[PDB]
Amino acid sequence: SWLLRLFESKLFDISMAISYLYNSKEPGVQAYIGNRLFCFRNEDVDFYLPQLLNMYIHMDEDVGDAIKPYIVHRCRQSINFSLQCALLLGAYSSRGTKLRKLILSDRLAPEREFIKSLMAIGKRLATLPTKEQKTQRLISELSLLNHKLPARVWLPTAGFDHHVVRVPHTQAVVLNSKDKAPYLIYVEVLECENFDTTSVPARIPDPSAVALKEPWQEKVRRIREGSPYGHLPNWRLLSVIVKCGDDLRQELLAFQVLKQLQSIWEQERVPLWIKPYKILVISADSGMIEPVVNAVSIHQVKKQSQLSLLDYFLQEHGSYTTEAFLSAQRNFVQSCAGYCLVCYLLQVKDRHNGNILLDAEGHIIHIDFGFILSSSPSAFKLTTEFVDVMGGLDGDMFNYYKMLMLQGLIAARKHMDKVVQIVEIMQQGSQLPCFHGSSTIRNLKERFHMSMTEEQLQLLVEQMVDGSM
Amino acid sequence: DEYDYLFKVVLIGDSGVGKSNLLSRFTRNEFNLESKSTIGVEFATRSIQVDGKTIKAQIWDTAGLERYRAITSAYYRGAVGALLVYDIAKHLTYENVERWLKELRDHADSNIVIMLVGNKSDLRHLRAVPTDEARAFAEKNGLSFIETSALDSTNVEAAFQTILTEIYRIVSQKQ
Ligand SMILES: Nc1nc2c(ncn2[C@@H]2O[C@H](COP(=O)(O)OP(=O)(O)OP(O)(O)=S)[C@@H](O)[C@H]2O)c(=O)[nH]1
Ligand SMILES: [Mg+2]
Repeated sequence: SWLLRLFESKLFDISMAISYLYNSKEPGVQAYIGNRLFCFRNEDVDFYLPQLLNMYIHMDEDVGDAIKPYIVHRCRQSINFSLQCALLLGAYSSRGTKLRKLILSDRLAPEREFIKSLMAIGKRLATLPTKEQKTQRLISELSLLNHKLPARVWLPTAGFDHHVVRVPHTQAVVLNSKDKAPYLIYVEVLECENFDTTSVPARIPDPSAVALKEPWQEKVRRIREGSPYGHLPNWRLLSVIVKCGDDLRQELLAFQVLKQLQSIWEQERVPLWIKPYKILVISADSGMIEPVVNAVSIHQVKKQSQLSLLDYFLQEHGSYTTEAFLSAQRNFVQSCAGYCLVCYLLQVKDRHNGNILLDAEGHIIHIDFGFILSSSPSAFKLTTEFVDVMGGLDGDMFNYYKMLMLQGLIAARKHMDKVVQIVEIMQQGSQLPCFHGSSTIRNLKERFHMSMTEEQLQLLVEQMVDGSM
Repeated sequence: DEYDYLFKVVLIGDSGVGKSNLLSRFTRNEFNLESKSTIGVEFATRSIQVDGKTIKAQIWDTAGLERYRAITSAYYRGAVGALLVYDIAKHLTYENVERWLKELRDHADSNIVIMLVGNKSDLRHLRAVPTDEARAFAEKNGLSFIETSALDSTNVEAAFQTILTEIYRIVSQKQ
């Protein structure tokens, strides 16, 4: 009766539920948990949806039959959930083909046509070898999508239900000059309480349409003032990065790990700072990414201003004695420690200034979490520049940085299994390069050093810091 | 002194419907989520008292699998009570109820008391068998009917005491 006492105790969250669902070979347990899934908050299970669908696809039919009722019900409830399910089922299958087709067959046509249109536009830009030419053709192509709006179309990367009503095509921009170049777009939408309830809004037909490197707020004001829908209190502006030729599955895994570590550090009251950005897997070779506003890569910073990072900090936030510089330096330290721990635990490679972002507050934000764990193309380093920003090796902020790393590490140790689970379940029957090794999980577990004491963890942090320089 | 009556009651039904746990919940008030398959038969007992008369209920949880089927047909002999248990989450177990009825009317008494039990009612969202349909089927074939759950102990003692008191009524009226 101990197990039953456990499943009905306060310790039984979606995490342990899925854990037992993944480990137990008892039909009664699988059925119990399969029924128990209905009792959890939707947003709690949603975070673990990729794990669930992966279990459905790549494990025995008992597990799949245990999970299927919940998935079917949720799909009947939310059309967005139906979309997410079809996408994840399609992307991670190389069993659930029948279920996917069942979901698509039900209504989902406008959304699929919308996404396919965006991806097509993304692919057509390959004939232009330049960022600017690509941007021009992008604006031209997007200028022809507004005629098909509004419709039963939304952006899944938003934390609310809505209808896409407009696209300021002039404000869009291609991010690089590569073959399958990703492109940034802004989308005017109208937020409703429930998408499945309210129908589509009506349509209502050169001052603002100039694309400047202005802050997010000013972009919003500009686009809204020139928008026919802008007068509505319903009106809200979104922004997404479309990648027509980029596998974002590992990015999704890394996103989940980021959210988890963030939750852990928040729970253990550790002032580390990271900024997980939402990932939308559409296929095994394409997807969307919600960008972080008011943030540019370190490279772009040192290229546009042509200054060292410290100099840029002194120009943008003020001298050493100003409050703004001190605050920005604190944010820089905390973000650095956070993403240090992230890069160490996830084994994040290909780390350069093109991947590290910087925002107005002074936080650093690592992006493009490809090549994690086992896969390798070059890890995160502590350059002279970063240490200079943190005020020197013997400085208070550098010591505080190392201490932040130690604190976050201990915090991670106290909740290790909740992190390991996320990766371990996704590994099941995976063809992803980040699982190239037969012992990815073992190494991941070893990087936590559960056998070490706190002093040994301190020494470990010291060695890590010394090595990263 | 002696008991007034010794009632023989058998638990029959498809493998996995929750007979052993119904029995364990009724006799020892215990439950195990990882219960293994019953090998042949399991014996439990409980003494109740009806109308001033003491009745010891000898309950035999029979094995749902075919492996021990014949051996479970030897416990039909002399049985005054029978609980036909199915799962409300598995429709197939409800489909085989008729087969269990036929076999029970093949190897046991014709005047045996049959209690139709729909176990695992706690699995609300996994229900594959509606209560009204099962009740209709039970009333159409002159069977008792009740939905139980060995997990949260719902209608367990209700079911057992129901079939036992019914058996006592049938025995007393024929005397
Ligand atoms: N949720 C829920 N699960 C139950 C209930 N009763 C049994 N189970 C689960 O179903 C599984 C099978 O139960 P069990 O008692 O072993 O069936 P059985 O009929 O005795 O199996 P057999 O002896 O004929 S082979 C067990 O793992 C148990 O946990 C119930 O009332 N509610
Ligand atoms: Mg049993």
